[PDB]
Amino acid sequence: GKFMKPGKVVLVLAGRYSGRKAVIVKNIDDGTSDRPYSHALVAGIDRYPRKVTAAMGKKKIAKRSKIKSFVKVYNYNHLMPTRYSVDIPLDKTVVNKDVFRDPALKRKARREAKVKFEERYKTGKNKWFFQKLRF
Amino acid sequence: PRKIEEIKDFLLTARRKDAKSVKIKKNKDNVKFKVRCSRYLYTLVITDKEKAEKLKQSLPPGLAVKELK
Amino acid sequence: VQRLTYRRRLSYNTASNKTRLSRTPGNRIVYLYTKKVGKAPKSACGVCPGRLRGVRAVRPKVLMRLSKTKKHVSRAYGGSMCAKCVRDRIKRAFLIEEQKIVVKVLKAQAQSQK
RNA sequence: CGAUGGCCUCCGUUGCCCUCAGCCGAUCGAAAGGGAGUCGGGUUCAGAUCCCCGAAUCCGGAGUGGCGGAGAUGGGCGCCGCGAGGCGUCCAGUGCGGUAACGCGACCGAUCCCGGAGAAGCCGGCGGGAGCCCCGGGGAGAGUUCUCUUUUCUUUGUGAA
RNA sequence: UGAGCUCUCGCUGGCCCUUGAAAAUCCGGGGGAGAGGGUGUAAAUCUCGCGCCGGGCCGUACCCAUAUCCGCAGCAGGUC
RNA sequence: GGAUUGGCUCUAAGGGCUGGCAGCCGACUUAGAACUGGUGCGGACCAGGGGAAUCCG
RNA sequence: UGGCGCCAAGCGCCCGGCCCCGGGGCCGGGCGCGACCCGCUCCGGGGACAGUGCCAGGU
Ligand SMILES: [Mg+2]
Ligand SMILES: [Mg+2]
Ligand SMILES: [Mg+2]
Ligand SMILES: [Mg+2]
Ligand SMILES: [Mg+2]
Ligand SMILES: [Mg+2]
Ligand SMILES: [Mg+2]
Ligand SMILES: [Zn+2]
Repeated sequence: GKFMKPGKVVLVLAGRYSGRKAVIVKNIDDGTSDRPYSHALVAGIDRYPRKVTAAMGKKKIAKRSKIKSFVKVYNYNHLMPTRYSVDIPLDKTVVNKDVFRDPALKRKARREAKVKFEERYKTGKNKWFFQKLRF
Repeated sequence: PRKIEEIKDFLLTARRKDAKSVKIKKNKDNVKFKVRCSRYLYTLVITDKEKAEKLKQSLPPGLAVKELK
Repeated sequence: VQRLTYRRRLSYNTASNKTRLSRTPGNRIVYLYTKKVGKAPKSACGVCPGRLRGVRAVRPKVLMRLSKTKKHVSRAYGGSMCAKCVRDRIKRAFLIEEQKIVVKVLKAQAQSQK
C-alpha cells in the first residue's frame, strides 16, 4: 500500500534545497484547502558535516561535524522517496505546519532539528543519511 | 539623476559632506529641490507650497542655496 | 524630411556600425549607436535547446559589473544547468547508486552460496 | 630557514629550502572581423560626441581601508526585578522567502575540473516597435483675395543613465 | 488610420554531395583545501549603497569627384 | 487570334469597437448601371512584331 | 541508464612542543604498507634489406 510514511528518508528534488536528504515528519496524502495537492512537511539538512577523519584534534572534529538544517513543506512531485528510514524523534509541537506563519518559532524548529540531527550523527548510525549525494 | 520621494532622506543627503549646492526651482504646481552631489543630482519634488517654504529654512546653514529666477 | 549622416568615421554597414534614430531636445533626428544584443547562457545539459531563466542577457564583459544574484539562480548547479536536467541528474545518481548496492549484495550472496 | 623596515605588534620587502604544474609553441598579421565605457545645449573666419556649460559612465588603485549596511546578534538554565528590563552559566549563529518556475541589497573559500558568452550561412512568410509619409482639427506667422475659397504653405520637442 | 516605405526585434519554415571562423577577454557552476569567534567593542569575509584619486602616447583641418584621387590636364574614362 | 479602356453621377459587395439587434467609427478595393464627349480614351511617360522550317550547341 | 570520481582513508613505526598528575592529557610533525620485487634498451612494427654515397648499363 502507501509507502511514504512519517519516518521516511526522501531525496528533495527541486527548489533552493536540491539534492539534499530530508526526513518526512508529517505527510498529507489528501490535499488540504490551501494546498489541493498532496504534500508533506519534512526536515532536512542543508550543510552536510564535513568529512571528518583521524589525525585531527577534537576541536577541529567538533567544528567540522556541525549540521545546518531546514524545515519545509514540499509537493509530492518534488520529493523522491528512498527505501531508507531514520527513527530520529522530532517534537511535533515545535515542528508542525503552523511553524510557517511567523519567523520566530521557525528558528526554534530549525534549532531543534539541527540539535537532533547532530546528536544522532555523532553516534554513527544512519551514516548514509549524513553523506551528501554526489550528482 | 535620482528622485527622492520621502521628506527626510532628502535632508539626510543634503547634510552629507559631499553635497555641493542646492538649487530651488519654482514652477507652477511643483517645487523642485535639486542637491548636487559628487555622483548624482538628487531631486525632491513637492506638490503643495507650504511644505516647500517651511522646508526652505531647514537646510543646513553651511550649504549654498541658489533660487532659480 | 531631414536626411542624416553617420557620426563616426566608419562608413560601412558592418555588425558594429548599427544605429537607431532618436529625437534630441533640440528637435532633431540623430543616430545613437546601439550595443549588440546579448544572449542568456545555454544549459550545460547539452540537450535542452532553450536558454536559462533568471539570468540577464548581456554581453560577456558586462557581466563583470553585475551583481552576483543577477548572474545566477539560487539552486544547485543554478545559473549553468536547467532545473529539469538537474532533477534528471539527481534521480540518475541515486538510482545508479541503488543499482550498484543491489548488485554488490547479489554478488555477496552468490559468493556465500559458493 | 635566514634579514630588514614601519608603534618591529601584524604585515610588506626580499634571499634559500619544501611543495604545486601541460603547451601548442618567440613574435607579427584587420583604422570594414572580436573588442568595457558620452550624451544634450551653446560656441569659431576656419575645430567639435574633442572647447565651455550640464548631466553621466567604464576601468584601475588605495598601510591604517573612508564610511554605512550585511556576516548579527538567538535560545536554554539559575537569577534579580510586579513587570518592563537588567545580571551569572551553557549551546548555536559563513543570510532569508516561495510547493515550483524562481525571488530578495550583499550573503566566506584555493589549487583543480565542467560549462557558457565571445561565436556565426543564404532565402521565404508573418507579427511587434520606432522614424517617415497620410487624414481631421486647435494655435503662431506668412501667400492669394478681379470672383471663390471656415482657404494654401511653414512650424507645433526632449538626450544618455 | 494605413497589405504604405526604411530600420530594428521576434516567431516560424525552406536549401545544401555548400552546414556557413579563431583568439583575446569575461562569467557561472561542481568541489571543499583553508580562515573566524567564543557570546563580543564580536571576528574573518562582502559581486550592496555612498565617498577618495587617476586614465599616458598617436590620428582629428579640407576634397572624397563632370575641378583637391589615378589617367602628362580643371580629361564625357575609372574609383568602396 | 479577338473585344474593352476617357469623364461624370450612382448602386451593390467586401470591416472594426461599445451596449440574429442597436449605436458609433473606418480603409482601400472589385463588379454592375445610366448620362456624356467631332470614336476619344494604357491619349504624355513606361511598354514582347508574329508564324512555318533547316544546321549547330 | 546522457550521474559523480583528483589533490588518500585506514593501518603500522618514530619525533617534537605545551599542560596536568614516570603516567596522562592537548597541540603539531616524519617515515612505511595501502599502490609487490628485480631488470639493460619509452613502447610497438620492420631490419642487415629499405635508404644513402660513388661508379656502370637501359630509358
Ligand atoms: Mg572594428
Ligand atoms: Mg598584433
Ligand atoms: Mg580593429
Ligand atoms: Mg525619448
Ligand atoms: Mg572633418
Ligand atoms: Mg535533316
Ligand atoms: Mg550554348
Ligand atoms: Zn537540459
